[PDB]
Amino acid sequence: LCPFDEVFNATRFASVYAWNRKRISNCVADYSVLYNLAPFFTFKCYGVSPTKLNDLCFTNVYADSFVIRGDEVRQIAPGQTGNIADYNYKLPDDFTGCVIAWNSNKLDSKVSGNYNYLYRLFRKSNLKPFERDISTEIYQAGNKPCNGVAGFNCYFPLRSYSFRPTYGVGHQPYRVVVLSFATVCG
Amino acid sequence: LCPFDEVFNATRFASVYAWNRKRISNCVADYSVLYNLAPFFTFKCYGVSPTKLNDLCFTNVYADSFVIRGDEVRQIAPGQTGNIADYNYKLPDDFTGCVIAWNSNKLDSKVSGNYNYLYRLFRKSNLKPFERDISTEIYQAGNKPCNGVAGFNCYFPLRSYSFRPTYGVGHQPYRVVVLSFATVCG
Amino acid sequence: QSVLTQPPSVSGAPGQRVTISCTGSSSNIGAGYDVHWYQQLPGTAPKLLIYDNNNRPSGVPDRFSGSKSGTSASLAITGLQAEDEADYYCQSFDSSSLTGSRVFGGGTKLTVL
Amino acid sequence: QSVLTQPPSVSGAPGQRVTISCTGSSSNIGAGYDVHWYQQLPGTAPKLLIYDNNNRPSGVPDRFSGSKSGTSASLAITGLQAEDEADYYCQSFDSSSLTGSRVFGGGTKLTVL
Amino acid sequence: VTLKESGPVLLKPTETLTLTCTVSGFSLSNVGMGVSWIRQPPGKALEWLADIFSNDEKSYSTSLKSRLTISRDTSKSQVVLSMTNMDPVDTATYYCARLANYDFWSGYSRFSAQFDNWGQGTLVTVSS
Amino acid sequence: VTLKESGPVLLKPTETLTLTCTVSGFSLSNVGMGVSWIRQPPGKALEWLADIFSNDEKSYSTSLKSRLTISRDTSKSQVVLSMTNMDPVDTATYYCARLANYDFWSGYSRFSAQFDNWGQGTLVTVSS
Ligand SMILES: *[C@@H]1O[C@H](CO)[C@@H](O)[C@H](O)[C@H]1NC(C)=O
Ligand SMILES: *[C@@H]1O[C@H](CO)[C@@H](O)[C@H](O)[C@H]1NC(C)=O
Repeated sequence: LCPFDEVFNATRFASVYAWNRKRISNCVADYSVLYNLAPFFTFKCYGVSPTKLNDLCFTNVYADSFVIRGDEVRQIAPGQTGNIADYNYKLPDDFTGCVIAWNSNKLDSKVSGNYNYLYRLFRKSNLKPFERDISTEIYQAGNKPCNGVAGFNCYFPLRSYSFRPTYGVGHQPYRVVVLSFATVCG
Repeated sequence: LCPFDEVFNATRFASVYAWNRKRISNCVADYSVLYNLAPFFTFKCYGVSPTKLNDLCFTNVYADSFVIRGDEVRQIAPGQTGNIADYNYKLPDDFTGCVIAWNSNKLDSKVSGNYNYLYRLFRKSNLKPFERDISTEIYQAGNKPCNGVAGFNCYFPLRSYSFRPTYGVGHQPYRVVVLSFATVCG
Repeated sequence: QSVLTQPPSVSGAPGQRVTISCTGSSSNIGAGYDVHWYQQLPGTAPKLLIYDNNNRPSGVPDRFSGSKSGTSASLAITGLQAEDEADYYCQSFDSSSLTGSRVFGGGTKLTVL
Repeated sequence: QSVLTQPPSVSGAPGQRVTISCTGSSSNIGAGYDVHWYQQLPGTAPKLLIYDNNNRPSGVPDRFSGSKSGTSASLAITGLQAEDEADYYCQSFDSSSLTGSRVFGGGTKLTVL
Repeated sequence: VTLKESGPVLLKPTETLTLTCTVSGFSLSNVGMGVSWIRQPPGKALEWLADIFSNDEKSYSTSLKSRLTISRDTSKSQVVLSMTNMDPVDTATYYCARLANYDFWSGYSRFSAQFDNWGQGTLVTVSS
Repeated sequence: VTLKESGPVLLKPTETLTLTCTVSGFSLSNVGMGVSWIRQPPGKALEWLADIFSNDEKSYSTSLKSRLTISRDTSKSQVVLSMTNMDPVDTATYYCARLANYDFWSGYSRFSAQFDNWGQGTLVTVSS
């Protein structure tokens, strides 16, 4: 078929500031069985209809995967504004694909706190759609030049999630898969 | 008299991982009025008594100042274990001085979150008494090595406080002055 | 008591605009969660009136409109007829719990003078 | 209900050891705050019994002792005399509020068989 | 789409309530929709109680989580709610509602799901 | 050290209660100690109510912060507690205690302060 188990059933998901990007091509994809049979927490499509994705074909399909906060799933959508939207993962206002999310508190959460997941907290400007920043350098707050080390008005851009099983659904980790849409047909 | 306004009334305090250290010498210090009239949240002396500090005097006096979490003042004491004790500021088991702390939610707290203050979260081993770690470099978790950048099992050692006025007394900032004890006679 | 707060009741003359507000906490409405509005005529089960911020189901007249701003949301009725005399309930998803929660407003009684 | 919880009643024979437990939340006892124990004889005001973990005020007999471990603390009485038949209350500071709070236990009734 | 609750009942205090909701027009195994329970005391505001979905994840009111218990069975499309230690204050009209997303042609989202369909409700009275 | 509350008082429901503590043996201006109020329903557990210190810093029970109000007067050494909208369930013995640190020769800490001294208490009765 097409490798969706490599995306939805991967052992480790990337951080939102370093979200993964896999090109999907040269396969037949049965989106209908995925939509009706797989019980996700969220399956929202903006440019297309989930129940009729099989009759269209596209030149390529991109699947982006990352882990975000529970109430932070709201801003994975066109036209949204927030820390994830501006600094981590901006989605185009004319987005045509689908957004899929499911709770992963059983895998990405630890009693001591899972510090493996980070999110960009400070940036000079908002991201363009579908652009990511891997580089982490000290961010200048205020007006004093920075010497390249954390200090008074100099911050480390990446703030870490600290997922714990008792955080509540608001802060529990959520694994998000974003599909962006004639080598791929249903 | 003695420079105690420069320590207790300083405009800005240092982070706990980079606590200040001011030598107090060649002065006459009247600790009695400081204890009796100044309304601190905490004034605890271990090797001495606060009401009879004036009749004693010492070769030198050290004053250490830093900002910590509200419930994190518990471990500023001899024989204590905790994040500050093991990784940020270790106090000797035979400590003879006094510890002074007061709430500073009116100064160190911001609506957007005061990322101005950091605390060491990861380290290879517990600190020696009265020793501090200024250098920040990525901490290796697990057994895979570190290339010098943050990643899956590589963490930035410094975790930032996010003081906000609605955090509660447990998380509100506390300014702590630690005094260590014949050039300074009462 | 209810997590979301509404004025107990509102009044207005026929043909005059009437607005009903809803306020939330740092969670739910403050966390970006959508606000839905329901209408409960006397002796009747509640009926969905606004299924998302400024989104209106079929069969609901266009004189009903809504908006969201920060930790607050409001329902606006342009006209005012005889049938606009029911209770209007604010509703949103609250994320300050282990499995999540859904919180209703206090309920606003609309009366036509 | 009280934030700290205690067994409602404990019993023991004269001259035998008796232990009363007290557990807390992630805050208060779980946050490292000290635990204090009080004694309330019938028709009398409470009296301080253990002013800090394993610390004892003057006049309180040596047979009373206390300890703290994680989110729980306990009071241990080595002997058991006639006067050890009062209510014992667990107490600690709770920091899960803007100005702080002080939380009492549910109270344990001790009886001598 | 039609949801119907069981008939009204009268219970003694400290008893255990059991309510059954029968659904039609949709299958409980559909991932995009779930079933929830809401109660309305006479002359007061609505109160959400419980929530169940297509694959047996369950949600309860935080203050009433211990007393409540919900279950489903896809064989005859029924959802059962049970409340233990019923108090006289708990007398109210109990509604069975479908937690489904309007604008379903755009998919579904459990955060923004709303009670788009409601039952006629049943009246539960707790008294001596 | 001696703390004495006001005499017992009977009040109608919804009324406003006012209780006063007179302290001796120590000054409220001392930074090392404060005064707190605790209530105990007949045959029930203790409940901390309010707290006031030397520099007029004040703390209240979270669930009763709206109804409570405390004040002090150093010139005549009394602390006044006032509760609004009294309910019949609020009838209880109200205790007045000193929030001071035992082991005072080592200093003081407001986190570890304990009710080292207690008053004899007063009985407040709320009924029609
Ligand atoms: C992932 O694993 C589950 C395990 O039950 C399986 O049902 C599913 O088909 C797999 N693939 C996807 C895309 O979920
Ligand atoms: C700091 O400033 C306050 C302002 O009232 C003053 O009372 C105090 O003496 C100063 N010095 C110290 C050490 O607190």
